[PDB]
Amino acid sequence: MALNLQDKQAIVAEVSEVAKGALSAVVADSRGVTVDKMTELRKAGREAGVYMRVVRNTLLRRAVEGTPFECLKDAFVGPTLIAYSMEHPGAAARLFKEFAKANAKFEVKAAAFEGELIPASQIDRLATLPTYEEAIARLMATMKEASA
Amino acid sequence: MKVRASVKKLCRNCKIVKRDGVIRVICSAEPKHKQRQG
Amino acid sequence: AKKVQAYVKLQVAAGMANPSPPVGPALGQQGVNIMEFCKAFNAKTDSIEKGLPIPVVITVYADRSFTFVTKTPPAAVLLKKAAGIKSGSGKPNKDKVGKISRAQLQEIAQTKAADMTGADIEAMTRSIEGTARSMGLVVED
RNA sequence: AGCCAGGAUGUUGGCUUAGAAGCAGCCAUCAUUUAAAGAAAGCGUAAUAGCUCACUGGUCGAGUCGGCCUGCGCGGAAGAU
Repeated sequence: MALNLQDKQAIVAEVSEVAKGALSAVVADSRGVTVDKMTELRKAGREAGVYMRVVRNTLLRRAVEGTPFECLKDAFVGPTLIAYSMEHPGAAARLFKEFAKANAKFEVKAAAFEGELIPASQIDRLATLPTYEEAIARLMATMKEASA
Repeated sequence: MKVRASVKKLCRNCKIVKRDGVIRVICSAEPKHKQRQG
Repeated sequence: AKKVQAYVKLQVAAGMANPSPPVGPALGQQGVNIMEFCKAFNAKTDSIEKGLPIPVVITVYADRSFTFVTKTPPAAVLLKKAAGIKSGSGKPNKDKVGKISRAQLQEIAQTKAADMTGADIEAMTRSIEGTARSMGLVVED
């Protein structure tokens, strides 16, 4: 905590993510370790490189300090710890699914998937955002339905 | 007892208390430290 | 990995798993077997190399039969056998006498990239500089 | 202030020593993952080990810290009809 010209940088980046971000989840790292974040690091690297940033910010004037602009439901995701997993170019492509998997490995917690605000709902682990490009499952029945 | 004209905290654990109008050094960690003004 | 139990890292001998003075029984005695360390450790160690310090951590809880694991070499000793003078200082660190190579310090860290947080392969190297300049080792860069 | 966590890598820095792994010393007192973590402040050891402490993260939700001037008080304060 230097004075104010340091924290505001955090708010700038966080508001940039929340406003200029996408679908995202929480990850409750009460006792964060080396390897949990390392696996999260690989997972974020898969999404187009480094834009699945996950910093340890559960703090009201720090992470809750960008809520008023965008994601105006983060006061209840303001408590003890929420390492919000904000997104960026793309979509939900596999962020929730990958979390839902890596948290179920006993990785510390995600506060019961408190959730971000893409929908008008609060907590619903969905699998309805894996497939967003596939255009070849429609060319599998063309050479088997001509004879008969 | 170190019963001393001069008494003082020695370490972080040493605490100064007066009881019955007398200074004592009382130390949680070190029995040696525990003192007395006399 | 997500949970560790304990580890005693020591520089032991790849050629033969049987030192008396250096470690001998001190290598593992608190549930560790000195008989399981010459029937499996040399099993994987003919497949890379033997002769230099190869630290090992042993997985012994109370069941007497562990699962040996490997390690990675030290980076400050990497500048002794691969960089220049072995010792590094020679004298107390007051006067710069040492040196290193320019093409090296880039590939001599790619081996030990399995224990480096800096994501970029070269951001791994930048850390080496600090390791390589421990005494002020002056690269003719 | 307490109360929950961490208190990590090169590393056990090297010698001289008997052994020296923070803690016998002499001496460099650096660098790394960085929330931070002393080549180490105590204890501890055969020496490791181990135990803390430093700094730092979590709860909590008003005050809090140590200097200056001066008033009055305490101790220092034991003799013999």
